[PDB]
Amino acid sequence: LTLPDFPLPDARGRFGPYGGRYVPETLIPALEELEAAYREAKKDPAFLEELDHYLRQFAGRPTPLYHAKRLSEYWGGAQVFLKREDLLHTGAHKINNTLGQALLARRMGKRRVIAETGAGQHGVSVATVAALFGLECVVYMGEEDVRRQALNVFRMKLLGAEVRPVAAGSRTLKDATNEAIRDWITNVRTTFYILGSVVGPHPYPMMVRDFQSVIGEEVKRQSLELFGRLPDALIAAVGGGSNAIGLFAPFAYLPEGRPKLIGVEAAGEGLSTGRHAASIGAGKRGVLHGSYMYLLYDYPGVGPEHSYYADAGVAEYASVTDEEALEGFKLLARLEGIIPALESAHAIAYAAKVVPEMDKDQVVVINLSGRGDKDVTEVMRLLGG
Amino acid sequence: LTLPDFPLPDARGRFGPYGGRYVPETLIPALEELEAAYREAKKDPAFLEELDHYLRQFAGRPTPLYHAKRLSEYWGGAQVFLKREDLLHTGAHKINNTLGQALLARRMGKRRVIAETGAGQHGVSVATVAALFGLECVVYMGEEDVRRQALNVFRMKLLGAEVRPTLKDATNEAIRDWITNVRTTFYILGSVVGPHPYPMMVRDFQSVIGEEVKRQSLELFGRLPDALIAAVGGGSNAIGLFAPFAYLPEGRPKLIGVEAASVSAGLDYPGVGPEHSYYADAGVAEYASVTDEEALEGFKLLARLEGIIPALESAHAIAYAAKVVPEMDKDQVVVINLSGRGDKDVTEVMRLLG
Ligand SMILES: [Cl-]
Repeated sequence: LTLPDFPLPDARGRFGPYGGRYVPETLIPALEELEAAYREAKKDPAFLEELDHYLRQFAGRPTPLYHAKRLSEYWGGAQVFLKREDLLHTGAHKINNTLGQALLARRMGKRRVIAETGAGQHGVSVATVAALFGLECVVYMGEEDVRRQALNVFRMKLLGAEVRPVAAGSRTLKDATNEAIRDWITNVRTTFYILGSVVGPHPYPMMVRDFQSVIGEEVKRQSLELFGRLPDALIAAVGGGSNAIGLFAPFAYLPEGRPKLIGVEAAGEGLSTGRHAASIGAGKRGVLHGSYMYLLYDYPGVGPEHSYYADAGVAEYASVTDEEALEGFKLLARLEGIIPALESAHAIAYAAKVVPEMDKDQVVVINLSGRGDKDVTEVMRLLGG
Repeated sequence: LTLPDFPLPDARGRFGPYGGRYVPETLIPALEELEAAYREAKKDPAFLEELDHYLRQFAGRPTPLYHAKRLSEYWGGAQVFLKREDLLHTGAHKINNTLGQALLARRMGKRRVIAETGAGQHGVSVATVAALFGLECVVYMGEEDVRRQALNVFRMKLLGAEVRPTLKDATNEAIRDWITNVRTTFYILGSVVGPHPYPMMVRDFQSVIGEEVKRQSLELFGRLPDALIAAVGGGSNAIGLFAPFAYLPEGRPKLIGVEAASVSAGLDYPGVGPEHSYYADAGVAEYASVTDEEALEGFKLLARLEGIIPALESAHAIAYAAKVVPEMDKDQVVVINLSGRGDKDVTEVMRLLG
């Protein structure tokens, strides 16, 4: 493992005009303590060696770059390869970042890690990692969410995490984030706040990317050892997560002929494209979670680095309808025997619109962020065939 | 990346006095052909190549031999390593076997593959490798199981397979179908208690686990483990880990199989199967059991200390290791097999625990 040193973000956490840390003076000291501790850690071979050991032994890295022969033939276009992040522990790509942040918590001396969770996957990713290192864990979760996520709540309790219900406001992720951040600020000396999103204040965006970058670097290597060259295009779902960021960053900052990068977002309800693309075309920008970025003032935003990618021209952003995503979901399962997370099914849907036109000798990599076993019931709610 | 050529069973499928099964006259010709095809397949490099390719790129092999540090410190005894079979695609170790069998069926020119399942784990495994190889898949499930397993039924359906309705009523309905359409159908069985050559075949495809542990132990310890522990029951988990060690001239690790706390349909059979029975007699493996309450405690112990939620089945072995690892020395090594992940039994364990 080698943590990158990309030309961006800059010292202030800026990717061009995007990024930064537009936060209250109460958060500042905590964030600068973190940034400093992270800058040090990424250089230390002791940290790198340890991180690498856990990614391999615990998370199960590196993940295979799987050739979907049936998919390739079905589309009749370029050869399609799947980066199997679904074969990770917890079942999500999230763990690369959670493992990295928890390890930095231990290295900083913190004995406690907190985070917030909506659906519950993050909460489980954090609870899981805290168990590995033996850290006290508290996950803030809106009450609404706590009732429609009994399973994941039980898992967190099994992992030994304390799930702290949030009744405030509308009892959702939004509220949980406030209770959490406040906790972290008060208990900064002993606690670390684990954020898995690429949309947030510096150095979170840079840190999440760096930890997720192990995805693209593996693709870069696996490709060179497989085709003697890099892919023609990389396709991944985008939406305030981190999945695409890890795949993209190792190629975004490369010279002229890097592979084409395609971020696929969910069609904005009442729109023809996603919020990001829509913001790019309209030129509307704003601040979100102390991060300047494209904002159409699913997620309200996709992040500063993705905003930079758009203007730098290293990545284009497309969208697909809810129906096209379900079509992608059913497709992969039927042809490859792999049930992908709904997020990834979106990437599959878009690849359907561009892979067929490409040459049969070209290579395309699609990122499978996680497994769909979590989304099976939601997809089956619309029970049919 | 070749297949194993173990001394047992013999040409007839017997492990000492074990193996003999009562197979109706109309099934004998299908089992003989299966033997012929299989014996011929393991001789072909191209066959071994595809198996390995898929085992690696699709299933995710090799699985890590993980050092459970917090749990080795807790028991205070020997070092504990967990063979992470829970990282495999689908979450179960049984996929080593289904991938191999669906591959055999394709080589044999079959275009259809059938199977039967209770809770649905086997149905999904089969359906998965059926979609992977473009084979037609039909899973026989009982009316009851089908209602209590809405998820798996849907999964199977998404994988493109057809689910047609107690599992007892589904097994002998499938054997019939197999016989009638044997010319075009292959029957995937994930059990080590059926008639020859299934126990040998399943053992061979599962062997990959044990062989991996053998080389992983050698590279990390320079020697083989002191004891290997695995739950013996639903599936072929313990056999895959055991076989590559059970026939070693010596320097053999102690093999400890762990067991759980009427009517025989189709090709099912009571017991642990021919090979585990032979191991016991020959004395190359010893067996034990734990109470439901003890395994339940293991489930929770591994979740809290290692961040790994095991299958209730693996929790039985965990529980058993709890009774022997602490006595041992901190310089000794113990490998525990984690057959699958417990993200399924977690709903059940959630009930009987308030
Ligand atoms: Cl992203």
